[PDB]
Amino acid sequence: EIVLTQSPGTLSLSPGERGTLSCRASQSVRGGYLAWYQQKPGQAPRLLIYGASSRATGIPDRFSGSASGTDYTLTISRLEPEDFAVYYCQFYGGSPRALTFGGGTKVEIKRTVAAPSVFIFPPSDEQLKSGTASVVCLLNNFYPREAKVQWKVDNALQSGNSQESVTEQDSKDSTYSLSSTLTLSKADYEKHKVYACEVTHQGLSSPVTKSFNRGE
Amino acid sequence: KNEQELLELDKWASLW
Amino acid sequence: QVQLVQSGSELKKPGASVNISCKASGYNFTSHALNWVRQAPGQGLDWLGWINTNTGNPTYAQGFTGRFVFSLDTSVGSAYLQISSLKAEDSAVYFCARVRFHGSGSFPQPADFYYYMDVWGKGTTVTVSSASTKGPSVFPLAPSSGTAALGCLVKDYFPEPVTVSWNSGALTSGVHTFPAVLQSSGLYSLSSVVTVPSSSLGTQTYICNVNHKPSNTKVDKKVEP
Ligand SMILES: *[C@@H]1O[C@H](CO)[C@@H](O[C@@H]2O[C@H](CO)[C@@H](O[C@@H]3O[C@H](CO)[C@@H](O)[C@H](O)[C@@H]3O)[C@H](O)[C@H]2NC(C)=O)[C@H](O)[C@H]1NC(C)=O
Ligand SMILES: *[C@@H]1O[C@H](CO)[C@@H](O)[C@H](O)[C@H]1NC(C)=O
Repeated sequence: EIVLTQSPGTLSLSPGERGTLSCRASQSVRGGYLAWYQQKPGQAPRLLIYGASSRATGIPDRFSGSASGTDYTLTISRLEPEDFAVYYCQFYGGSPRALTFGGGTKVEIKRTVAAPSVFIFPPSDEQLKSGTASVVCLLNNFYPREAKVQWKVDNALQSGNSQESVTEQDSKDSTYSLSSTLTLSKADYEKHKVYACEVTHQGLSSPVTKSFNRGE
Repeated sequence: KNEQELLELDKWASLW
Repeated sequence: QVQLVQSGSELKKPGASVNISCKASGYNFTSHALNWVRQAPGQGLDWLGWINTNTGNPTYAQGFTGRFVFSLDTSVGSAYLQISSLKAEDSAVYFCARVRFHGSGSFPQPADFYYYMDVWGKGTTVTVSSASTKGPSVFPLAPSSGTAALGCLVKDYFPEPVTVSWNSGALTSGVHTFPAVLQSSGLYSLSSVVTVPSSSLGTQTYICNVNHKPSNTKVDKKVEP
């Protein structure tokens, strides 16, 4: 099957900038039936362009398409706030006909680097009474999205027992926030004293470590 | 012709 | 006014079946093919195949020729997608989409014809889990000791989604409710956090309002150091 490579997976541009998304095919792009789709959180995909450059009915004039050789391109002449979304290219073609989508490109708001505020929360007594202990590390309002969060329990690096969750870009300041939740049994939680998360991020002059002693 | 007959024609043609 | 109306969200156990509908409106159901597209959580679009609304003939994509069946009912101008022997991997939003195939020339080809999906249904969520509807355990994330962070851990609930608010919506600024994560338990956990002036932790109250409609569980927990 044909493979449509959309690169980068995340395109960081400021509102107001001109944006170009690339869909690079493993064969000649015009040998298939092309289209661009936009998808916003919680919504169905929305048709933007069909063929190389035909704009779908009702689509703003800032959207245009071009295709030559192996490159299919969506251009957004001026990014509006509602244009920060995921974009999918389409190639309906191939000998066993197949509708192939690209992997998708998220256009994210580029803003100035922002270091996170880091907070650590011990498990509450209510949950400790239930037999499980959740420790939460919060990275609040940072940009860009890449951050390294390392858990240590009595200096022992933790792996396989934490989950990270990141918000979407905040509507007001376009930053991310991230929670890292370390899950332990109440028993395990009591064997150790010092719980710590260390945060590495482009906006920090050196990594930040927040910790607490169980019981203080 | 129903446009879906055309879609069915394109499907078989691609098998070439 | 062209519209595709899809049936409601579905919760099924592994091995069960589901049958989702997509009813056309504002156009002749038999004049356009319908594509079925799946989107797994946090994933891209997957073409399941199409159904000829004129003949009833289905075309299944390479990986969906076994447990997926497309059907028609031109009387109710509606199409159907039935998944059999469901797997947790079948957990995804299923979308109905009107195909448009038109151009110029005797024979259709990419140089002269256009293939695109113009009208899409809103999507039908299908959650395949051996877990049962459970309500959320809301634990407080107490502030530590010029800005203080506090929150609520909404843990072990099923199925999505849970709503969380602060001061019943009076507290909107500084609030961050993290996407829900699926735990090894098959239950969901999410944290809601807000940043307040550390000086207001003794003066002002801060309560998180969790709402899990799937279990009619509504909870108001105050967070204090
Ligand atoms: C998913 O369930 C739907 C209904 O919820 C199934 O459609 C049902 O079965 C067929 C659909 O064509 C309908 O039966 C009959 O078809 C004959 C065709 O000759 C017709 O002459 C009869 O009058 C009758 O319509 C049946 O009415 C319909 N049930 C409904 C609409 O309630 C569908 O088959 C299921 N999907 C899969 C993939 O199995
Ligand atoms: C759809 O078009 C076909 C072919 O012209 C016709 O037989 C049918 O009655 C139309 N359906 C509706 C609901 O108008």
